[PDB]
Amino acid sequence: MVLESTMVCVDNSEYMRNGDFLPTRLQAQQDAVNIVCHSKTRSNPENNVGLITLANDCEVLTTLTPDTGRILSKLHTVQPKGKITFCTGIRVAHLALKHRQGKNHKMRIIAFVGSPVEDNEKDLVKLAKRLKKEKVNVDIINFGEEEVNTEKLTAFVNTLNGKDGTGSHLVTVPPGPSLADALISSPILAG
Amino acid sequence: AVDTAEQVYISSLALLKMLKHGRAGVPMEVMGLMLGEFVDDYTVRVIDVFAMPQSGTGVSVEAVDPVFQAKMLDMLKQTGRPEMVVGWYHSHPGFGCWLSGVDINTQQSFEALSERAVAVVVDPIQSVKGKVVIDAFRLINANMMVLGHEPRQTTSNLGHLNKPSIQALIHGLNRHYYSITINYRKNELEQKMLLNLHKKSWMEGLTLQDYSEHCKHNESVVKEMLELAKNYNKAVEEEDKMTPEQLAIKNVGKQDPKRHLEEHVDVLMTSNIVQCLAAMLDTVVFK
Amino acid sequence: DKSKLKPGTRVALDMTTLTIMRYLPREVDPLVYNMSHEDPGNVSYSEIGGL
Amino acid sequence: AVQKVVVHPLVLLSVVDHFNRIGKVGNQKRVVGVLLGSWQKKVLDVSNSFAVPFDEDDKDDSVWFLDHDYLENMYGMFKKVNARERIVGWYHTGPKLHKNDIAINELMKRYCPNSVLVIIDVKPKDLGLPTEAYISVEEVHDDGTPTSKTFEHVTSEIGAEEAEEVGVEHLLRDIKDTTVGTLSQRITNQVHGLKGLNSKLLDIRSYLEKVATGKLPINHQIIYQLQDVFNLLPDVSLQEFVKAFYLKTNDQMVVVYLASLIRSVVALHNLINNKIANRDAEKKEG
Ligand SMILES: [Zn+2]
Repeated sequence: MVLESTMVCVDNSEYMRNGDFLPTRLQAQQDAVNIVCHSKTRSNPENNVGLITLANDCEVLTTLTPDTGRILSKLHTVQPKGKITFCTGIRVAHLALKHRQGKNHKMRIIAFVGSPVEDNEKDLVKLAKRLKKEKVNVDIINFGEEEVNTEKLTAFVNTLNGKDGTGSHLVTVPPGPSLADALISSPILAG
Repeated sequence: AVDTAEQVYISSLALLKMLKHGRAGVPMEVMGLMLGEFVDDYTVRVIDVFAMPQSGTGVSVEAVDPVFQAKMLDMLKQTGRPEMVVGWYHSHPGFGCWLSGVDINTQQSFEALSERAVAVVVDPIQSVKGKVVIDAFRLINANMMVLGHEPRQTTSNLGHLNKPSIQALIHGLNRHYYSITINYRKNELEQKMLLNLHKKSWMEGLTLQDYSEHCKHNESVVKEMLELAKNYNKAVEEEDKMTPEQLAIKNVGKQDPKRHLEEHVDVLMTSNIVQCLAAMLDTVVFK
Repeated sequence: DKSKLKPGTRVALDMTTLTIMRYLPREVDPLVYNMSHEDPGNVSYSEIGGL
Repeated sequence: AVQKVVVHPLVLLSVVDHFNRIGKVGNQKRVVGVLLGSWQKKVLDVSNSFAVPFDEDDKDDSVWFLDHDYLENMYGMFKKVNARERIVGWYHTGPKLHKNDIAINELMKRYCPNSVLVIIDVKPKDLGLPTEAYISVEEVHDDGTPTSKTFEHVTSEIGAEEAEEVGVEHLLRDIKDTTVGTLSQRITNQVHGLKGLNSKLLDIRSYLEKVATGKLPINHQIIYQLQDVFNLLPDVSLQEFVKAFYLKTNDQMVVVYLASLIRSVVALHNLINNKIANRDAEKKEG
């Protein structure tokens, strides 16, 4: 079918730890990842979904595999404790997608941020023009709590779909602990 | 047609993979694949070899498990570089090299896809230094045997250089398969970095070798060297006698002085000259 | 287990290459196996008398 | 804890072939792979290897990748073809000890406890043995950091095996200065061994480059050994070390005087066995 490789970047930072969302923040984002990796598998059997983090230690928790049983086994007692480090989060997200079996796939990443970021906006726009010369489209979806009216992420997606990119979006977080299934119902319906 | 100058270029890495897999599981006939880079009508090049696991107890070539190779063919494909299977091998343990009737059938299943898959036999037992026992083969059609026609249409004086063994000539050579002359692809990227790394003595000759016992060993030889010279004070005395060609047959029971007596002199020299010199370089260098 | 092939043991060989495949226990020579336990006779000391 | 390592020439060649198949990238790539083998009787053995896909961007050089699915199934195959063979650690191509090799080791210590690395050579030129290995040790100790960890080199050599010495000595065919007599030792350790001590003397000169000008950490634990080398420097020539030296020269050369005296009479006897075949042959044959 259409050639992509869906790569989710899960959020094991230390601000996603409370119990304001109804089951858990961890389980509600997990089953959201489950129904969208069921969305990317059943529309195209070639796509595999592994998970990466953007914490202090950007670990390959589960390897990029079409199995999800390792994903389901590690996300139980996953210990989401760590200072968020998004300035290395692009480089772990981009260089992973060059380690793939096919470079003819559409480079697509989703990114979950539920913690206050301490990046430089000048450093990301150097990474944004780095991604301009690398032709990468990433739809970042905001979870949890953050600086409201998300700071430095509007200017990054704007400098992501620049130079005739014009296809990316920025799904921001509503600061109310509602059920997050309908929150992500917009990327599963259209891009 | 073929010009009997087929000249199989192989490798430097595969031969070590061939002998290690052929020696560790020796008395059962083991096998594997040949993952090389195919070239023109004349030659063929096999650079990589991966080994295939067995099936059960018993000397056989049993069958290939295409579950294993299909996952293996795309294993290193995603990591290194693409290659293509150009042949296969097995290992006669202590025989030599031929195609048995069991060996020929699994060959004939492999020549169906490509007409140039090479059957390779290695023998990791009759090999010592300058012998690596080899001579890969390939089938000939038995259809041409009924015609009485001699194949392979010799256009160069390059094929009939090696002479086949008579034990392989008992088998299907030359009625079902043929030999192929091979050489080896060596290069300085590998040649120097295995020569200068194998036997390098570190600081051994800058020692004194057990200084009370070296002069003790300098009598452990000399004492029986006296009586071995008494034999040399004996065997020369029964000459001008029965025609010393007779002194060649007759001296196979008991020991002779003359060879044994020039033996220890080499031992009592290199043990002394090396140890006396190394003592006198330590005095200068160490203060 | 090359340490276990004591001089005296009974082993199995290969036919073709003639190498050792497997150590074996002792043999029990079926004349003696058919000498050991082929009697189901069930007579007792009650049947003997007089001695 | 580990005595020494034993490296076979298979795995030595099983890196350089991989360095050639990635040598087409041109710009920069280090060969990092998985090292397979055992260790028995406290001696580290190295038998087999392969290489894992790996990339590295120069800006923010703390982002590495090991495709562990490629690490799982290929070791799953190699355990299946050889249950005796197992993991022993890892390796990298090691020109100059790149920076990721402090936590590559900590990434994959969940397979081997003493996950040893191996530094190899791709451009062979030295007067020694260009195969390096370290070990992982950590310390809550003296001065540097609350979390401190630095590699320590364990001794390294190329071990042999009976099956591979057939193939190793077959692939050379170039030069092999065998026939160990009175002059094998003269060159393997008397020409070369004195120049062996050259680069060991010259190595502490390279540390000595910091007298007032070099790098900022100064000594603390480097000079207790260097204070001892000049202290344990050997005994001077005043004692009977003079006299007991001439004692053994007057003992070792006696055996040389006897043995050389023997060699003359032996070859003199061999002259007589050649005059028995000259004068007693010309009258008979002609
Ligand atoms: Zn065979």
